[PDB]
Amino acid sequence: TDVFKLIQAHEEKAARLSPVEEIRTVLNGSICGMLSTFSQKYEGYPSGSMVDFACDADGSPILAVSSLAVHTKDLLANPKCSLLIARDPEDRTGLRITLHGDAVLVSEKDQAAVRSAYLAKHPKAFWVDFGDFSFMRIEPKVVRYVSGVATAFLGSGEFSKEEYQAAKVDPIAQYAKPVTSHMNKDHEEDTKAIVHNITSIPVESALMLDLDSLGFNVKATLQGNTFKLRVPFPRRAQDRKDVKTLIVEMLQAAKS
Amino acid sequence: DVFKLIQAHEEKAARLSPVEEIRTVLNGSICGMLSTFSQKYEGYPSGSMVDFACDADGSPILAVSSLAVHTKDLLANPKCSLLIARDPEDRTGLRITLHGDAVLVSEKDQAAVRSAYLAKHPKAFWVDFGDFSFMRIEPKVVRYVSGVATAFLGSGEFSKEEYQAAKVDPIAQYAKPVTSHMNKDHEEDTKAIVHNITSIPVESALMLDLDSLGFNVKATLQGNTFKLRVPFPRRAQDRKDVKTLIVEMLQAAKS
Ligand code: HEM
Ligand code: HEM
Repeated sequence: TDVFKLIQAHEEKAARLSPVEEIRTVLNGSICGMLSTFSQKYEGYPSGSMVDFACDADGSPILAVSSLAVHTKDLLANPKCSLLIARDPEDRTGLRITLHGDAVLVSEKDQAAVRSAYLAKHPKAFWVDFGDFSFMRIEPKVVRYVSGVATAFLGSGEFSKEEYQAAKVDPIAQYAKPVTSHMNKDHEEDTKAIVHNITSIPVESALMLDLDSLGFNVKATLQGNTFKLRVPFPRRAQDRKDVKTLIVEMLQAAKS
Repeated sequence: DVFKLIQAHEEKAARLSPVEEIRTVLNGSICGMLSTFSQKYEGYPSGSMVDFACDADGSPILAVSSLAVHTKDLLANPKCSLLIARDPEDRTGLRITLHGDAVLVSEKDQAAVRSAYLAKHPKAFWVDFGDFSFMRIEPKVVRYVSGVATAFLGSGEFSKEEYQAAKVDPIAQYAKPVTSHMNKDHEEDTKAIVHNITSIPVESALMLDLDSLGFNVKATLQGNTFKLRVPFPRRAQDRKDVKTLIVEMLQAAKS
């Protein structure tokens, strides 16, 4: 009722990555998504499949495709495709990114950089060396996003190839998994106090979602309402240990 | 060798026919990935997440907002596909792709279609907003693939007529409550049944889904995870009969 307007005022103000930096960063941390192609076998229809991928240094998704797969034959007959990424694949209100582009076979000089980028995200994918597997790269044309579907907070927009490639991946997001886990399972009481302090909302619960150099996001519950809150750090975190120090300081501040 | 012992059991175990399995999984699914032709970016396909509900013929019903990108895609070109993953995070699971043509629902059909959708999305009050409409994807062809990166690889396709003629398994609707109550309160009962019927000593056995002929489990031995089909000694007739059959299979397991 009145808190849903208090949330809006906090969300509009809290420090966060710029839109293009957020999309570049979420894409770089994702490893799987839904590929849309033109169906080669069912002429006139599009087609979807689940694929693993890894962004190369430029942010271009790298795919390891079997010559036996339906989507591979699709891509060889028509390279124009799209890749749909969901930050939380079952969060109906999450960020959703669609990257449209053109699948191209990776050149021989690029095989080594591409193999390492892919294995960095899929360390047990020994099959990438099999003869029937090749690496393909989706060269972006446009990257579109939508977030907060079925909520008051809806954001959307698109970035050109040049805008997306020029953005830097946030160097702190890579530490997201260990920090959020250790905090959600052992210090969930600290998270709510910090959230309580900085948004003035008494939160029944608060689970850390993701993390970047400017702060972290949480899923919070009050009454029969669940919603997301941005928790900015008092200053930009410079490395992993710095993330830990900043949370301690923010906890200390709430005990005052 | 286990990976040959399990395979022999999987090849024999009673299970739904392929078309009945796909018809049943699709009818139990409520969300998926919609591929359309992009209206704004000519020549490219486009993807988005949608909620849906199958109507009685198995046709996915969508409630789409006129504000949404995929709606504008569908209004310019109704050809689309809907990708469903039975276990959305299992990379080796069954994956179903239904290709077809999205069509506006008639005024005579609004009420039946609205109820089929709300049966799967009971709190979706927004379907009554003015900018929302029901669309139905009329299937052309339904394709499936299962077991990517496993020994068990299955694939095939079904025409519209073949898919529509198949019946949804009437026992699968009870899968969620039955599997839950068994997984957290009687996982030891499940392990005895699986061991008895496959002779595999399993560290664990987790029920995944259920149908009138039996249920599937995720099982572990050593550092290996795999799926095993556990058929009933006979077809189950209703929910209580599912309970009745599981007791008997456990009783048999003591011996
Ligand atoms: C309680 C409030 C709201 C609810 C329950 C709600 C519900 C939904 C749902 C279910 C969809 C999915 C439509 C589809 O898949 O076709 C949607 C999409 C959308 N909504 Fe809302 N909505 C709410 C508030 C808002 C507000 C406040 C705005 C704008 C100020 C908005 C703008 C949009 C847009 C642009 C989309 C389309 C996104 C796309 O292209 O896929 N909504 N909403
Ligand atoms: C006789 C043995 C096998 C057969 C007949 C087979 C069959 C297939 C088929 C038909 C596909 C196409 C997927 C699609 O159409 O979307 C595929 C893809 C794939 N297979 Fe196999 N498979 C076998 C063994 C294996 C094994 C043992 C592994 C891993 C240990 C494996 C890993 C994969 C992967 C990762 C993909 C996905 C590649 C892509 O998405 O392009 N395969 N396989």
